[PDB]
Amino acid sequence: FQGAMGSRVVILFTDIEESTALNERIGDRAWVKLISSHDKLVSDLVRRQSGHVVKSQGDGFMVAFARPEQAVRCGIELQRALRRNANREIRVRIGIHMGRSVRRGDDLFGRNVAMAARVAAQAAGGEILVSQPVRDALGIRFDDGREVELKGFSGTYRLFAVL
Amino acid sequence: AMGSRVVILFTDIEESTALNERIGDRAWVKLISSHDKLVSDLVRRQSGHVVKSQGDGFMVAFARPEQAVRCGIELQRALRRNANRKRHEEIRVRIGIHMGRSVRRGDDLFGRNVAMAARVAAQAAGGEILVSQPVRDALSRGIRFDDGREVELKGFSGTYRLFAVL
Ligand SMILES: C[C@H]1O[C@@H](n2cnc3c(N)ncnc32)C[C@@H]1OP(=O)(O)OP(=O)(O)OP(=O)(O)O
Ligand SMILES: C[C@H]1O[C@@H](n2cnc3c(N)ncnc32)C[C@@H]1OP(=O)(O)OP(=O)(O)OP(=O)(O)O
Ligand SMILES: [Cl-]
Ligand SMILES: [Cl-]
Ligand SMILES: [Mn+2]
Ligand SMILES: [Mn+2]
Repeated sequence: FQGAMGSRVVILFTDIEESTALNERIGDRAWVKLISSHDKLVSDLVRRQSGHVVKSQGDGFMVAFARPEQAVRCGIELQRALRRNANREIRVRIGIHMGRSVRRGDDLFGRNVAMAARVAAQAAGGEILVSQPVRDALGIRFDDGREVELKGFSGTYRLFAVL
Repeated sequence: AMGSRVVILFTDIEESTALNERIGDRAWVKLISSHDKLVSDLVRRQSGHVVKSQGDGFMVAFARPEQAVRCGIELQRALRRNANRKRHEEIRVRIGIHMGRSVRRGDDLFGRNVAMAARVAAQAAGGEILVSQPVRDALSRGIRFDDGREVELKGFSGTYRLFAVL
């Protein structure tokens, strides 16, 4: 479609809950070790689901996938790993959305990138939220969804938690 | 706090999502590409280094607080002058500046002072440059500041006095 800027991509954001407080409690040396380990785990899981880490945001990542099932499986695997590690507790919120986005270098721009970020911002620590398009596109179980408004967007959006 | 002393500046466009929605992706990408070019130019003029882009804003490192503050002043000026001439859609940008030790890892920066700089920027109004007390105090010797405001910052136990550039 000529009027369409940008190509379809699934965008996933992760974000550690209360990372600043954690950093203050454990100190910078321990924080650097922690985020280094976390980066490696996330990187490895993304690679397993054929995604690409676009960038780090300090205590989380922006990630691109071709298919929604890849992004959701990556999220499920990360949450499972964070739970496993805590029984030796970093909590992460994950949001997933899909739509056209504009590529510039390795980065992605446009309203669907913003949407993915707000879906993630809506998620509780330990939760994976996905937008309706992702839910509709998808051995994965979802809740019945919840209506929310997102910062910068008009109207309401139904977001679905992975169960 | 660990690592080498550095000044950290964050920029962030106010309500960029609403703007993107209003003008559409074609216009947004043109705007953000032009904004990136402007910021990159001003950063280079003050010997700074852009660490990363965060969509509608940048994380920038400087050796000296005067460089970071001069950069913020030049940016706010350019943005106001550009908006006044309809050079691009009006954008208002928040700017926060903090200094202290942070850990280098690759080309990124980590630690509580990075988080502090991000929170200082988050407190700034669109069109404002807010700096932490160490930055204000470091410039005590043609840059003027207000009398500061005391604020709580998420994730920090303290109360912190933040100063706007006048
Ligand atoms: C205070 C903000 O600092 C961000 N931050 C830390 N290091 C970096 C970095 N190297 N690059 C970019 N950003 C960085 C992450 C942190 O933002 P939040 O995730 O909003 O803070 P926090 O995790 O404390 O609170 P919540 O996520 O629970 O809201
Ligand atoms: C909704 C979130 O999407 C962020 N965003 C958009 N594109 C990118 C990108 N390529 N890389 C990283 N982040 C991106 C910016 C936006 O976050 P905010 O700046 O908090 O949104 P907004 O400008 O609407 O809110 P305020 O700055 O007014 O709080
Ligand atoms: Cl939101
Ligand atoms: Cl003017
Ligand atoms: Mn966080
Ligand atoms: Mn913004």
